[PDB]
Amino acid sequence: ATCYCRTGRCATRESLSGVCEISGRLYRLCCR
Repeated sequence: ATCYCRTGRCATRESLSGVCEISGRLYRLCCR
């Protein structure tokens, strides 16, 4: 799969691995 941070929820196929941190803002890490 491909883990990456995004500004919000990801797709169903993706998988949350943890909470990212970008620009001081918390991001969501999803893996697909």
